[PDB]
Amino acid sequence: ASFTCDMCRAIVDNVEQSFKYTEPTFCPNPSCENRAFWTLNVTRSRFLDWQKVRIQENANEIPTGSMPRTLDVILRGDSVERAKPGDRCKFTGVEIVVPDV
Amino acid sequence: AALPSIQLPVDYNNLFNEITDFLVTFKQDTLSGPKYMAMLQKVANRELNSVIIDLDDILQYQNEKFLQGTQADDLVSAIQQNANHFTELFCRAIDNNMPLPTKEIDYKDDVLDVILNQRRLRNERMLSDRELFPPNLTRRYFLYFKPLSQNAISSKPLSVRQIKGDFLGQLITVRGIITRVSDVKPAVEVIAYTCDQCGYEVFQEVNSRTFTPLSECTSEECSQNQTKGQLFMSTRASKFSAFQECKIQELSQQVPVGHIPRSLNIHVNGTLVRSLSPGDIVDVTGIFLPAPYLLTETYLEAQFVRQHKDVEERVMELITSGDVYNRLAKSIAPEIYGNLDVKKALLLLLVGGVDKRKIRGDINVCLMGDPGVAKSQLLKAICKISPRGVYTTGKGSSGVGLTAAVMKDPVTDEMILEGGALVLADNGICCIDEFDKMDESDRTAIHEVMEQQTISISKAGINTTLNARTSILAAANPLYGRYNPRLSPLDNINLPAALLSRFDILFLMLDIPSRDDDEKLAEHVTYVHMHNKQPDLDFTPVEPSKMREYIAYAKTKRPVMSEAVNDYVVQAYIRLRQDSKRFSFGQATPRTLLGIIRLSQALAKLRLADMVDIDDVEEALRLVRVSKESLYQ
Amino acid sequence: SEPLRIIWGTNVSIQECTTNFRNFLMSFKYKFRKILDEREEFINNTTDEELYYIKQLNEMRELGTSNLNLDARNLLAYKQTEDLYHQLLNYPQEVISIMDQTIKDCMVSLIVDNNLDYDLDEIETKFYKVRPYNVGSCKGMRELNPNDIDKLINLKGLVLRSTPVIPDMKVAFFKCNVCDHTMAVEIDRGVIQEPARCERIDCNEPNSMSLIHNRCSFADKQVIKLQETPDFVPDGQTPHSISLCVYDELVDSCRAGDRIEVTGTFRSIPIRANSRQRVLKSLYKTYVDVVHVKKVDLAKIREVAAREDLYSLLARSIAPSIYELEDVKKGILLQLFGGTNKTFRYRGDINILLCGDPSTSKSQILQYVHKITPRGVYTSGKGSSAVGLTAYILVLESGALVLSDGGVCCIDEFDKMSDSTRSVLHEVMEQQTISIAKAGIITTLNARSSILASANPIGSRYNPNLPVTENIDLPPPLLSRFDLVYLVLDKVDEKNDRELAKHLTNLYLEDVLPVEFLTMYISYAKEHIHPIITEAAKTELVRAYVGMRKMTATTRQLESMIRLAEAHAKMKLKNVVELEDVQEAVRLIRSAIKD
DNA sequence: CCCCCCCCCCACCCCCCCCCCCCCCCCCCCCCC
DNA sequence: GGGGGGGGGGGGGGGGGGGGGTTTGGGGGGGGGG
Ligand SMILES: [Zn+2]
Ligand SMILES: [Zn+2]
Ligand SMILES: [Zn+2]
Repeated sequence: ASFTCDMCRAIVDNVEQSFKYTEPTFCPNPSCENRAFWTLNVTRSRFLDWQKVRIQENANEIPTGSMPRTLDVILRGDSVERAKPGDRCKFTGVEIVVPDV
Repeated sequence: AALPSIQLPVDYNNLFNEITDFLVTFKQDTLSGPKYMAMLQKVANRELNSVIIDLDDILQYQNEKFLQGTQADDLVSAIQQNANHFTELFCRAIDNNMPLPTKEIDYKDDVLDVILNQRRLRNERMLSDRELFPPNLTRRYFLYFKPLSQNAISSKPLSVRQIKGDFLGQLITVRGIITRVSDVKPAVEVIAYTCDQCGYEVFQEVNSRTFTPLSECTSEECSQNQTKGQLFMSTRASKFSAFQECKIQELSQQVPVGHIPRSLNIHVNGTLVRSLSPGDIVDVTGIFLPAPYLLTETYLEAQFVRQHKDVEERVMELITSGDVYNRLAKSIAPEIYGNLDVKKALLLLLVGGVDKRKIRGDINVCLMGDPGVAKSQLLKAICKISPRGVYTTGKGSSGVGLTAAVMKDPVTDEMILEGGALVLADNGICCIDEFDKMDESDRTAIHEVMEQQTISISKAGINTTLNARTSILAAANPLYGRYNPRLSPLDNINLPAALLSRFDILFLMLDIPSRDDDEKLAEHVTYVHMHNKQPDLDFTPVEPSKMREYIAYAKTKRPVMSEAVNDYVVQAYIRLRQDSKRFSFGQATPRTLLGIIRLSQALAKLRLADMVDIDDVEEALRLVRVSKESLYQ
Repeated sequence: SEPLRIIWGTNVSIQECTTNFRNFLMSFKYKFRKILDEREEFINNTTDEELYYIKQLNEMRELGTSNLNLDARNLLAYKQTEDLYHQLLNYPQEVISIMDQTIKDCMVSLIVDNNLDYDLDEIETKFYKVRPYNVGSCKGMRELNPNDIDKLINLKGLVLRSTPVIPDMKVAFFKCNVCDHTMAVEIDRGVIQEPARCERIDCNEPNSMSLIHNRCSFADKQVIKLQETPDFVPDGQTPHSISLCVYDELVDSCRAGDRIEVTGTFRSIPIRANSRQRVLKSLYKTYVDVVHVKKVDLAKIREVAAREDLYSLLARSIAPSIYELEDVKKGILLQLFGGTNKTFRYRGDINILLCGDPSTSKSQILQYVHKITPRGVYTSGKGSSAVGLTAYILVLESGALVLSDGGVCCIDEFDKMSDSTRSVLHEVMEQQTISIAKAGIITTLNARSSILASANPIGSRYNPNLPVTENIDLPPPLLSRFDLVYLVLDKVDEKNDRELAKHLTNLYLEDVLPVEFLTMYISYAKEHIHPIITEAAKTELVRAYVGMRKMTATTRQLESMIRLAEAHAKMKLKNVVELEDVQEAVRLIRSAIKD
């Protein structure tokens, strides 16, 4: 992300994002006083194509035909929109925690 | 926020002195140490925790003092007026006067003793110039006021809608039905916090439905050292009290015409918990109180409860009189005319056969044919006489039903699995009225009783079979209002013959118009209406509770097989097979043979024998023969 | 002159507690338990003189597994540890911490005493758990009260359902926004002990540390709703239920419908009035925090496999209480064996229909077979819906037949079942899967069940002057789905009726028969015996089908013969099909196909 | 066997928090002994 | 040459202000009657 300060038109850039939409804490300009008042420069900021897909336990593998277990999966970039509902897929990637943002 | 103040006609110093005077003086002297001090020695031994105060004791003490010419300031009125405060006064008096224990306790095993001893040691280390606790923490007992007898407002049982706002603070007594009961949960009397940075624990008492936890160590050990230590709650050291809530509703009869039935929350604490259950009709004494919601929420703090509702020698009183099977069968619904062979079979279903390993021991009977003839009353009477009985109908009992299921409590949001009537009848007997009308799930439920002695669940991820070992009594009243009294029952009844084949016996009975038998029945009915007593002479009708002695006693006289019965019952099956060499579905089968064996075993139980008798087989065959000849019509 | 480690609130020395437990964890002999309890007459040196928990620790080290299961009564047998049982029951968290650390310490002690080549680094890496159990009386769920609130308890109950696995942070990971230095913090009683300033003295910036969520380290937690059983309730009112927390590899140790014991510390916690506030509600939530769970060989198998009467021996064992009917019992025994499978469709199933009168014992045979099989189901066909039997509607849930995937499905009253439901069972018998397509739900739901139908002639009796098709009233090709079809009839005969009555009445006299060995033998056969077909079987298969085809038959009979011959070849652990297997499969079919 | 019914499922005060201001403490520098 | 006192910076505490906290219709599935 990239932001411009509300009281001086300096620009912060390459702000790494947590699971929350994250804004700068200090203004880079020592002549400026600001903490936490920003406008996002859309054209300078960088976005990724993103798509959540939910999976459930495979039909032949459920131990006795009971309710399957479920998991949330995140696709990004060129991997988005390759999967489909009802499709049976193999994934690779990282198991991760996600906080209640 | 400044407050005004007013003078009032009371003094809690004077009344505290009166309360401790009563406590250290009174006994029930009309019945000829003090009652209360002796009871507090029982508390000190940790043998008792429920401290009960009788308002009648307070009244007797007041009358004794007034008789001795000094005014007692009517403590009964004060406790009936502002009851909640006098719990605190009575408990303080007890804490100021309770004697030391007599029985040994292994005193160090209580954490409160160790922690308060350690605090005392630490305080002595300080006190060398180098309260100890909030009293509710140390107070182990629970104190309750018990109302005045008839001889005053606490004595009167109020219906719920008579509980008006002016009663708030008074020790009233309420009457109604409990419509709901909570599961028990603990509530904090005193929270104990450890302090991480000094080890000096600190305490917060809780006196509301909510509280906010402590953070910084307020103790002088930290505060004088200006050491801002952090506090952590300990469930080991915190005093919890048992809490439970129950919703009471006024009786359905008390509701004025058109009004909704009014209801109230009862809160109950300490040892008095789980004294109530749903469907109880009960009188409850308690303090009627507000709670934070100007409109207050309100509840009743329960204090005292009044529910509305040897043998092995005593059975000999009937045994010694003789012919007890015939007489006990004649004692089954004596207001119902005749049909003694049917009653004699219905008794054996309560007594039961043998189960062995499996071998299946329950005994079942179907009544069939024309409606009426006091049959539903007979099934209800069996449900009354028999222990572990339940009455149903093929479409009735339409709440939890005869057939089981997974369920929610949709008035709230939780889910639960609960049994139907066939599980309540487990280890007992189930009576199915309107048996002809039950549906496919009901029919498969009784199938599973007969075929597995269970009822099955296969829903919401739960597969389970619940236990349903039970005798069936059943009533297959026919289609189209009347049976055609020369045909097979399958031309008259809805049910499949497969189900009917599982019953040990079937009695088809027809409501024949026939002047002579009509007059015999009518003479019985009119005599019962005329005389109001002894539905027939020489029947010797035993009362229900007394015969339950013998039914329970007979049920446990399990028999052992005799070679005579082994041969005789093989012969009996072969004899009935000759009749089977064919004009109706009463054929001899292994299941009729098992029915004869179980009926015979129930007769062996009733004659209190170990060796089963060929007489038992022949009489079991006689009931089957009467059953088949009935079915043959 | 020294500090003392004390279990807080108790005056128990932790060092003495540790030694008192260590000296039992080693040097305990299982004979001491037989001195404590009943069955003291059955002390046996070669099973009781071992240093029993060192035997456990050595097997545990070879397997490299973290858990030591510990019956609590064993603590009372050993003299130095009797007090420690009471300390455990009253202060379980601290005593269990001591026992865990002592197990790890003893693993080190054993490898250094033996100066073994096993990795010290592995033992040091490994966490070790004690799982104490059999604490005492399984007091009722309804009976728990405030005195229990820190004690170890043990509850019997029914699992209603469970959560998915829930991540529980055990170590937080903090990275400096200024200098990128990283540090780790163990979570203390659910509180992150956040560093207020950066650790590095050359940076030491305040509030500069931030939590890197996915570099924190997490334990596993799961919550399960455990119900009071409907057996134990005062039956006029509802059963209770209690939440339990279960952790790490104890996650998913049980499932919905499991009746279990759980041993754990009883616990209570406050719950917030509003998550935006510290304010707590006065009455605490309660839960049990579990430390152990429990539900509710080949040498013997080889010895039986050599017997000559083994066909009849296994056949009698399925239902010795019922009349011997041994063609039915032999056919069912082949249904329990099953055939084999080939993935290129066909399945190694076997399917049977018990016809005959309603006045006969076939339902009881079905009941015993439903008990014998590992994963079967029982139901009946009258009024049985095509969707209720199979799968029903948001989510689709499996019905009785699908729940019997991989086991016998017993269905009584089968002759009364509607043609629609039979039309669903067509693709069970043909494909062993259900090809659903409804609003939102499309699926081929696999359900590999060996159906055992029980059926009747239409009306009260079988007509002996008619064939089985004309009697049963179900159409011939439906009967041709099944492998074997049988008549069991109530017809009067004083010889059979005497011997049956004797056979039945003998049950009350007496004080491979048992089902436990039968189901074990069938299971071991399924694990080990997968017969291939020899040419001596091929020749009779082709010939016998061509025979009954010009008796007038179909290849479904031939496929039935193949599956039965493979099932027959699972007897005597034979593992190869030959002529005799085909002959008996064909012969039993000749008893059936006569119609 | 076919069609209709009916059942299900779904759409003003008090606490936490943050910002601002003032005082106190601790270090550095200079002078005095 | 070391220790005290004066002066300036930096941090912590305390106070003050502010914001947040069930009926009606429709389709499809499932079961019952003509
Ligand atoms: Zn700026
Ligand atoms: Zn402290
Ligand atoms: Zn840093």
